[PDB]
Amino acid sequence: LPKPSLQALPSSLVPLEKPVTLRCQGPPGVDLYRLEKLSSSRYQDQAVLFIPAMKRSLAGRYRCSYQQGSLWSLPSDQLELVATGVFAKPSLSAQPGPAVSSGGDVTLQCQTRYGFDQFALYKEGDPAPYASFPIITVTAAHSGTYRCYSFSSRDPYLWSAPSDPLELVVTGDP
Amino acid sequence: SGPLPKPSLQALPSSLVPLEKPVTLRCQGPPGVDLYRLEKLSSSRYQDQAVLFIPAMKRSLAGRYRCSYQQGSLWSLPSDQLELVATGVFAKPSLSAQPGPAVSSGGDVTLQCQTRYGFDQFALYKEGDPAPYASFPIITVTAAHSGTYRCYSFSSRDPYLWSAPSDPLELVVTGDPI
Amino acid sequence: QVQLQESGGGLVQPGGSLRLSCAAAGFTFDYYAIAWFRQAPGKEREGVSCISSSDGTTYYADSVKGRFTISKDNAKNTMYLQMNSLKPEDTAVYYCATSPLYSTNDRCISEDYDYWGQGTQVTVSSLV
Amino acid sequence: QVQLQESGGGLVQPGGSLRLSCAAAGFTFDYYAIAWFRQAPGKEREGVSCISSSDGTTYYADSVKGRFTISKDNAKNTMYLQMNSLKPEDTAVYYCATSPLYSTNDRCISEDYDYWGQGTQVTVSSLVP
Ligand SMILES: [Ca+2]
Repeated sequence: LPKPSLQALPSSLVPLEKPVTLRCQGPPGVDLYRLEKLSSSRYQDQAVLFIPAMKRSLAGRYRCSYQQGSLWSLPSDQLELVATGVFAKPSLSAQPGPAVSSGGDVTLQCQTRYGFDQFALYKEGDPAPYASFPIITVTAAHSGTYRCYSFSSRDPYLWSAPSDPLELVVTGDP
Repeated sequence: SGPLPKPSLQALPSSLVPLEKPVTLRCQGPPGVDLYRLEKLSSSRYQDQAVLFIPAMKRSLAGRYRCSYQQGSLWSLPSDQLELVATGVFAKPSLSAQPGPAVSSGGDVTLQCQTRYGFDQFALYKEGDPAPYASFPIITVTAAHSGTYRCYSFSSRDPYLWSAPSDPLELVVTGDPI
Repeated sequence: QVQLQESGGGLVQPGGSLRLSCAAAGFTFDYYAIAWFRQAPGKEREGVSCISSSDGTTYYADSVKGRFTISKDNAKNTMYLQMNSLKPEDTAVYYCATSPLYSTNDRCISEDYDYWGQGTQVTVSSLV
Repeated sequence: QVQLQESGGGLVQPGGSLRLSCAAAGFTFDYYAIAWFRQAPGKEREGVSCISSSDGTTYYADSVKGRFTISKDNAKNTMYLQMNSLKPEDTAVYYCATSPLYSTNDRCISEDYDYWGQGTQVTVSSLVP
C-alpha cells in the first residue's frame, strides 16, 4: 500500500524534559498502525504517541506503517527525533561580520570548547498568526510556542514588545 | 502585450520589525521591467525602487505599503497590501492559558493576552518550525538570507543527541550598492 | 517533565515480604512498558521483571521467578513489585522504569526504558 | 541602527552666519529625503527646509527664504544648513531629519522623516563679544 506521513509536533528538535507528539497518517477510516524505532525492538500500535518528556533514550530514527485487510503499507520516511540541550551551547559567529551587502559572501562559524565533530545550522521560521483566543477540539497541530502583542486600534501598526513565550502542550486522548 | 500581472511585495526577514532593527521591502515583478514604484498608503511617500533597505525600523515607517511596476507605457495592478509593523513600542503583555498550558487532545483551552496599559487590540503568533541548511559558507547572499540562525554541536558517537542551540545570530543583508 | 513517586522499601528478615510501588504523574501506565531493575553492592544493574508489550507477558530473572510479581493499577496510575520469600541476595537499590514505547525484547534491558525512579533501598538481614 | 552625527551651533551676533551639519552612518543620503526642523522656546516644531524628492525642488519656510540654504554632499555622507543674516527669531533647537522615502508634499511635515538629530542649539544674542 502507499506510504503514510510520520510527523513530530511541534518539532523533531525536542529539548530534554520537554514534550512531543509523533503522528502517523495514512488514508482516513484506517485503524491499524505500527510506530517502529529503527535499530531497536521498540514500537507502538497507535497512530499517535505523546512523549510527555524527552530523554536521550527516546532520540533516534522512527518509521510507521498501517494495515488494510491482509496487507501492510510501505514504511513512512524516517523521522529523525533529536534530543537537544544534552550539552552546553556552541558559539555562532559571522565572518567577516553579521552585516553583508546584497551579492556579497558570508561564512557562518560554529565552535565548541568540547571535543565535538558534528554541527547543524538552522534558520528560525516565520511566525504564523491566530482578549482571548479559544481553541475548541485541540489537536497535536495546536502544540507549540505562542506570543501575543498588544496595540491601540487607533495606531494599528505600532505593537508592544512580544509576551514571554507560552508552551502549549496537547497530551494524548483521555 | 496582455495585461501586466501584479508583483509580489515582501518584508524580509518579516513584516513584524522591532524598533531600531533593519528590514528589506522587496517588490518582485516579471523580468526586465522599466520602473518599480513603492507607495506608502495614507501618505505622500514613495520610492521608485524594487528593493528598499530600511536600516532601522521607526514608528513613522509602520503602516500599509503596495508596489506596482511599469513596462513601456502600461502600469501593473498593485501588489497585495503589506502591513509593516513596528514591535517593541510598548512594554510586553502577559500570555497565559485557561485552564492551563497542558490540555487533553479533543479538549478546549483559551489563551488570555492581558496588558497593564489601556490598549484594546491583541494579536497571537505561533512560532514556525526551524529550517536546516564548523563552517557554513553562503555565496551571493540575497535579502532572503536575512534572519536569525542558531547552530548545534553534536558527536557522531550519538547523532541524535545535540547541544543546547547557540545564542541567536541576526544576519542582515543590506541594499546592493550596484 | 514527569514524576515517578516512590513508596516502600526497608529492612526485612529472610523469608519476609515487601511491596514497592511507583506512582506516575504527568502521564499514565495504560499503554506503557513497565519494569523493575536493581543494583546490589559491587554488582551491575540487572533487570528483575518487566511487562514489555500490550500482550501483558511478564519476564522474571531466574533468581526471582515464583517469589516476585510485577503489576500495574491503571486506576491509581501506580506500578508494583511484590517481593515474597526474600533472601540476603535480594539486598539492592530497586528502580521502577517505564517507557511510552513497547519492546519485543524477551529480557528487561536499560535501553528499553526512559523514565526511572531515583531508587528504593531494600535490605535483607537475619540481624532484625 | 543609524547615526546622524551633529556638528555646529552655539552663540552668534544678529546678522552673523553659521553652518549646521549631520554626518550619516548605516546609510547614505543619495536616495533619501533631507530636512531641517527647529523648535524655538514656547513655540511648536516648524519645518525650515527640505528636499523630499529626486526632482530637486527645495521648500523653505517664508521666514528663512533667501537667508538659509539646505545642501548635501553624498560623497562626504553629510547634510548642511547654511544660516545667513541671523535674527533673534532664529534662536531654536535645530534638527536634521532624513527618510529612505521620498514625499510629494509641497512642505516639510515631521511624519515624512524617520531619522532625527538629537538637537543642535542655536542662540542669536546681541551680547556676544
Ligand atoms: Ca527513593
